[PDB]
Amino acid sequence: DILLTQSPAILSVSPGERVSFSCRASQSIGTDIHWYQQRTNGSPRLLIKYASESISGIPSRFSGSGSGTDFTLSINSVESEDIANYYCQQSNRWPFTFGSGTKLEIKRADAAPTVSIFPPSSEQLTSGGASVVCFLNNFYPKDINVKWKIDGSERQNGVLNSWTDQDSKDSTYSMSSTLTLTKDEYERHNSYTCEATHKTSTSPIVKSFNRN
Amino acid sequence: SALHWRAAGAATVLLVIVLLAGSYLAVLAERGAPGAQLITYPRALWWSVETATGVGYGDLYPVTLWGRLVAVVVMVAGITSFGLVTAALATWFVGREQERRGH
Amino acid sequence: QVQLQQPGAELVKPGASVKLSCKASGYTFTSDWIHWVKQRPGHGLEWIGEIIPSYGRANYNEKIQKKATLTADKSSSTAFMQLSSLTSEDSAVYYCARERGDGYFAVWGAGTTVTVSSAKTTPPSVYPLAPGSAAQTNSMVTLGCLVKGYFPEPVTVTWNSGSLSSGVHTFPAVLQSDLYTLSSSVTVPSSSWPSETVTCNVAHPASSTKVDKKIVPRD
Amino acid sequence: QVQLQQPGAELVKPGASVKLSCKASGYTFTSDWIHWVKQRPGHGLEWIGEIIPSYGRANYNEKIQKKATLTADKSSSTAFMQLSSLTSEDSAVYYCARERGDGYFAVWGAGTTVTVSSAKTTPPSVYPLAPGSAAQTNSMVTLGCLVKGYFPEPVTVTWNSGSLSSGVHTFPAVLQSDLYTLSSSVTVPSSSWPSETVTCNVAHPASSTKVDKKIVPRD
Ligand SMILES: CCCCCCCCCO
Ligand SMILES: [K+]
Ligand SMILES: [K+]
Ligand SMILES: [K+]
Ligand SMILES: [K+]
Ligand SMILES: [K+]
Ligand SMILES: [K+]
Repeated sequence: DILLTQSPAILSVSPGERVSFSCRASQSIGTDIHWYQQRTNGSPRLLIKYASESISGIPSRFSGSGSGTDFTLSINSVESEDIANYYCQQSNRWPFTFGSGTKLEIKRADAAPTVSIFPPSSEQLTSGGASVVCFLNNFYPKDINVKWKIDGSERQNGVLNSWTDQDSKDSTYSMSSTLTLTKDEYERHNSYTCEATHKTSTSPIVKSFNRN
Repeated sequence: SALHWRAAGAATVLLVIVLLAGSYLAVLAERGAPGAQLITYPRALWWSVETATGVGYGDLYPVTLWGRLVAVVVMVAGITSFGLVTAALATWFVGREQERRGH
Repeated sequence: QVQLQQPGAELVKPGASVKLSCKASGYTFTSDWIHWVKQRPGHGLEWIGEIIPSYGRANYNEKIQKKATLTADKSSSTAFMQLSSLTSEDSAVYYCARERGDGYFAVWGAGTTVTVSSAKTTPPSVYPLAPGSAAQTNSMVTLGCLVKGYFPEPVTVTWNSGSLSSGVHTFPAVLQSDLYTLSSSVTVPSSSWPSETVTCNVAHPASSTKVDKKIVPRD
Repeated sequence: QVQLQQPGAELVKPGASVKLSCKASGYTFTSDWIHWVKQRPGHGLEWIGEIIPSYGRANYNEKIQKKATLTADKSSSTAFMQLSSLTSEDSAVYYCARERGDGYFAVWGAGTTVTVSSAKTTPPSVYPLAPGSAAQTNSMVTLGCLVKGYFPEPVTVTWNSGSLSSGVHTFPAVLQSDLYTLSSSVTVPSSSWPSETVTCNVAHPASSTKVDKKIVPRD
């Protein structure tokens, strides 16, 4: 069956710069290649059909070219909404096959994280639980470290982190840090602290709240 | 309208039906067979025409049993239709030459 | 209007079977093929098979083990995929797509998240996230919703029924003790809250539950 | 006679547009295609597009961003290329070529040097270059012309209206403070100067100026 090679798997580009995704077929397939875009948690979306034919509703900065075995998807001036996975697909011979996909990344300006700390809700406390949520939003680069402190003492137990993929609205990153405790464990302490260490500042961004 | 011009018209209409049905059935037969190229309707129709006309460039052809049986029907429909037109033209010319000779 | 409609999620026990549906609308032709595509988390698109409703014939990917059986109903314009004897390897998002017989997938479904597990379905608990009394605010204020203890994936979190999209991002769920948990962030101008209401909408299709939670300042 | 005639140069401001012309002569057939080729300094030939005047259809290079629009006028036998929204990346020499529909470019135009810049057009100042009083001479003598402070490129320097070609070479221009400067060298037998006149001819198509400068011994 027809193998479609997409290399590189990841493409980093600066905002406003032209980018080109490559698709190579294991044999000659004329112009029977089609391109799809899949954003985070979204369904695939047809961008280009038959190698170069434009689709209604698709921005004019998207174009395609090539024939035979070598195909190219291009984006004139990459913007934030273009952050996604890009797949090619052939329809020349049965069965239809997909390429391995190429991820587009945008290298934007450095940004300090916006840190917010949240005390557990009244509804959760009545259930017998307590979760201290901390948001580290809209930073760049993605490298970041979160530090928890309870009454001045570092806490590592009960901390679950989660990172988002690159944001398709401003090309930034975000992460959440959740410190889950029982109500009893939560009552036996007063101060809870969330500390964010990022390369935008030599000093860590700190947010805290007292239980009282 | 005489018989020969009637049969020619009927053969032409029938040929159009064979081309359309042939294109549909070819795709249906060829999909599921690895390496098959006769698998989308627009080019299948183009394949049908060049099959019926006997040109057969070789850019497209069936690889399955049923795709090939469909092809045979398209070929025969083509040969018969154009053969029926030639026969009709001959009848037309024979009749006109008959009148020209005052017979 | 949405051309292809799929259920949000399906929970299947190891060894059991499930029939996914795909209700089609819009223009329908005799040359239409319905395709099914499997996508595992973090991985790419994988073609499963196709079916032509106008004739009922189905073809399958010969490169993979056949765990699917495609059928279609012309009266209700709905395509079906019967997945049988599932393992954790079969846990993925299954898309259906429509091809006009010309080689490309013009439209895709939203996808059906299939989870193969022995665990039981659990609706999520949604808790508000408002700033503490000591928290100072800039020109913007950050609010949130804590969607905790649900199974299986996914959940769909919107703010103000979708009208509030900008400044919103939802974090990937974390798994622990057969229960998922995530949070969703929203950032609006400080002057607009709480004068203008802010409410998150959490839908959990696996349990057919959709709850709202208004975000109010801490008393 | 010159089959394909193009303007020498065009100055375009960043974002503005320009229409290049290509007037054809000689034998013209209905099977003739006019092509356009872009060449950036130091780089190779890059195909832009084609047009068939007898029908008016145009095709373009799908591999590059379409900044060109090809048209043709049968009455004046002239081809046109509309370049729109230009940046410095579009600064190059644009050739037009004629193909007899048999695949090869039989004849090329002289090329139109397009410069995309905000700077203003400046005609060149031409100064003579004669040897000093102490300079001894062999069997040959070397003279020159100093073409200084012009914009944009190019300039065409000839000696004695082209009749004096041997022993002549013009140096590439140098750019500084939005102004170009070059010199042209000529070497004739010592016995022939200044008894037989030597004059350089400097044409600057961007400003439509062509000046002469006779080279005489220093007083
Ligand atoms: C004349 C033949 C009709 C088309 C038969 C369909 C073949 C099914 C492929 O297994
Ligand atoms: K023949
Ligand atoms: K033939
Ligand atoms: K042939
Ligand atoms: K042939
Ligand atoms: K051949
Ligand atoms: K061949």
